[PDB]
Amino acid sequence: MIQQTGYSKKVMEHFMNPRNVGVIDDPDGYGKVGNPVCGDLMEIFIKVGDEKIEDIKFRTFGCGAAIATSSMITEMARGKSLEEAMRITRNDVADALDGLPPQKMCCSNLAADALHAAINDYLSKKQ
Amino acid sequence: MIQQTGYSKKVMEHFMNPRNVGVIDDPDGYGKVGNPVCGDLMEIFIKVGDEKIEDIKFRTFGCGAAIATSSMITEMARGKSLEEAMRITRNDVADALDGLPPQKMCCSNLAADALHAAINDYLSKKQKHLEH
Ligand code: FES
Ligand code: FES
Ligand SMILES: [Fe+2]
Ligand SMILES: [Fe+2]
Ligand SMILES: [Fe+2]
Repeated sequence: MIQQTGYSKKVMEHFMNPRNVGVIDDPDGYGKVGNPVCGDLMEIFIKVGDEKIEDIKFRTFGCGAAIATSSMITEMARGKSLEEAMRITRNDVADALDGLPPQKMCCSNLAADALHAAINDYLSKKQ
Repeated sequence: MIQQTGYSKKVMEHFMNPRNVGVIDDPDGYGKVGNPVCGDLMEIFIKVGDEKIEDIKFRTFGCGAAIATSSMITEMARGKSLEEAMRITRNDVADALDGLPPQKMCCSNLAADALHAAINDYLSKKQKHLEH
């Protein structure tokens, strides 16, 4: 078949063994975003120590692509400064996600969006 | 809230600890169906012994609802006769699925559809004397 899309080994790994699944009780930052197509929700929790992401968790009922991308992005964001974290997007893992069905772009965007939201929440709390 | 939707505890359980995830190499029956809206694929693999489902696996990259329903339905189908298996639908776990966002109906249909497809595959192999 021409124009094959599907699931790569990295993505599969992230699906099967996602990093940073769960919740943080009374978090410094909480972000929740929704996928406009399927309606799945993505939630990200941050603990901020120094001015860095000390801990990060995510939970979602969405699809394999959303979960793997969340695994990736939260791994990336662990230990980064808030400023660095705010600049993380799905592009930072474009290599891993290449070959995914293209409709999973929205799924992939959930993670970074939720991170951003969390950070914003934290900032506003800091007022 | 009006028109409340959400997720049950059973569905949560199935999402977190799904039964029968994976593949069967050289299966007696193979079924693959697709969700027309998101594009996710659902695959079911059966081993048939004594005109029963001896072993069953599923593989999907779809959403929590799809995965939990698959977990349920493959659990149900283990050990059933082909005839019984063909009659299993999402309705057999209607209680677990009640109140899901309505877009998850197609997600929930994937499992039983793929089961059906698998069984049909097996049957047609049998008819063609190509079964093992
Ligand atoms: S299908 Fe809903 S997040 Fe991907
Ligand atoms: S969103 Fe794709 S199977 Fe449910
Ligand atoms: Fe989108
Ligand atoms: Fe549908
Ligand atoms: Fe369907």
